[PDB]
Amino acid sequence: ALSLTADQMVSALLDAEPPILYSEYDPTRPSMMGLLTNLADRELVHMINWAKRVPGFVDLTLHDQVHLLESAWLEILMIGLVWRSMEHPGKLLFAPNLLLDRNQGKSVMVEIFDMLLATSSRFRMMNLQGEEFVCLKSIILLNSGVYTFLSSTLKSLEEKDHIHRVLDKITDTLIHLMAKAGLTLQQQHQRLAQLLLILSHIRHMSNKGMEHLYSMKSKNVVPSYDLLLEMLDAHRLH
Amino acid sequence: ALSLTADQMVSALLDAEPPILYSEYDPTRPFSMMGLLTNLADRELVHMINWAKRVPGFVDLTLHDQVHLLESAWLEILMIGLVWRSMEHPGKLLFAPNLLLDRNQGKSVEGMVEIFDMLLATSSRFRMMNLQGEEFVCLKSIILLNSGVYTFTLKSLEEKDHIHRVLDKITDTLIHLMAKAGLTLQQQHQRLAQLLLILSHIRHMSNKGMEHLYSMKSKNVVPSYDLLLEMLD
Ligand SMILES: C[C@@H]1CCCN1CCOc1ccc([C@@H]2c3ccc(O)cc3CC[C@@H]2c2ccccc2)cc1
Ligand SMILES: C[C@@H]1CCCN1CCOc1ccc([C@@H]2c3ccc(O)cc3CC[C@@H]2c2ccccc2)cc1
Repeated sequence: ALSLTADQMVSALLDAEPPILYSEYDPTRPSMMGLLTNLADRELVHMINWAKRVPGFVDLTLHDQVHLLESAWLEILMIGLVWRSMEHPGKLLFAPNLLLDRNQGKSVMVEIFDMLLATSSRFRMMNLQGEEFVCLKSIILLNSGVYTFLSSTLKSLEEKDHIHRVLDKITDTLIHLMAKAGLTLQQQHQRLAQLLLILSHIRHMSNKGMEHLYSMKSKNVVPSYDLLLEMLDAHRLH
Repeated sequence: ALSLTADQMVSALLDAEPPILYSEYDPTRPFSMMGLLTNLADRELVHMINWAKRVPGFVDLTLHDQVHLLESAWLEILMIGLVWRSMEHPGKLLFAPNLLLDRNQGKSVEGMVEIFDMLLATSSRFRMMNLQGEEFVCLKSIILLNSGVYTFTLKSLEEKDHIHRVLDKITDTLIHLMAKAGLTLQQQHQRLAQLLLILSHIRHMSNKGMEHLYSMKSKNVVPSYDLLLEMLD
């Protein structure tokens, strides 16, 4: 678990990658938020499966797993989107059959389209690599909720220590990747820093986004603890 | 500014540090929490502008871009300051030397104890990491340069490039500090990452806080571009 080598970490993360889903609409017919919501809902099921395959995540309590996903899920959809969109300047590839520019975001939203587009830009600028992307996405999963375990039972302390050890392992892994690519030591820590500072912006976008979903006043429109629990709380019967 | 050594960067940042202000209230009268905190934050902001102008590379930017960066960062910068001076007061927030509050005192306005709890947890994280003063001023400068840089023409391309060069320099500086402290190369990279990942939480806290002040519907409870412009210009 914490015994994995760097290439073992990378391979594990790459293997765990969720699928790219399609928007569900009649391509033979002439709804924006509805399309985006349906897509996100289906992605979330796959995100749970992905999380359970991030090395060290299942070692956590069921409760702490839920807490981490409750905190990170929109950031994770967003970094997924920004990655998919990297090779489509000016557009967001929500799905292979749903490629939108900023003008199409005006039907509701263009404020958060603009933020997403700029992140995609920034990724393009840095020439972000696939192996770097999956590290970052796992870092979001582990880090986003780790400061909000309002708890300090012995168990909670052990949980927080474990999470920071897994995070250290991914740091080592990112550095390894950049060493593997020929970067100098200075280039390595500079790029590590550049990559991690983008995570703050992704946090920001998730907050502006959560702000919309909460403004809708829809009873299901933000995944409840209980929904996330139902989805993570698997049996071993299959 | 891009020609500073790591030690010169650290000296510059340490010298740039704003003063610790006091809360303004009559200490002889019986103990408005929001009013006290707002008055304190208002006065800190003026000193923040002076500090920002002293961060190496900041005044090299256009005045427009200076304003944009402060507009994005100002609440994060107040928050990291608070968390830092609270570090050695477990369970409390040292808003000012004469205003040390625990979470119970945060319950006076609705929606405030949640923000208190987050601030306290960050302070705890700082305590656990044994955060050093030199690291703190690096981090605060990083917030200033980074928070607005993804939400901005050839001039703008040049501005963004400059900002990222200054950020790289502060990264170099943090690593140099950890080197001086004798950490291994592995430990250096791990601690760099741990420090930077806390900045995501501080952003989160700023967003929750901005949400409070916007909810107040007070005419100028969020500092305007033009007020920031006036103080910077
Ligand atoms: C999907 C969630 C899970 C349970 C309830 N359901 C609420 C729907 O929340 C969303 C999440 C993301 C989006 C949009 C989106 C969809 C898929 C994806 O891969 C990325 C994103 C990025 C955010 C985007 C969005 C979010 C808020 C407001 C406008 C657009 C829209 C609605
Ligand atoms: C600060 C700005 C300047 C122009 C308008 N004015 C609005 C008042 O804004 C604030 C900012 C921070 C606070 C609280 C604060 C005070 C001093 C400081 O050094 C640290 C902080 C941390 C945030 C805190 C707060 C913020 C929002 C809601 C509750 C508590 C309160 C009001």
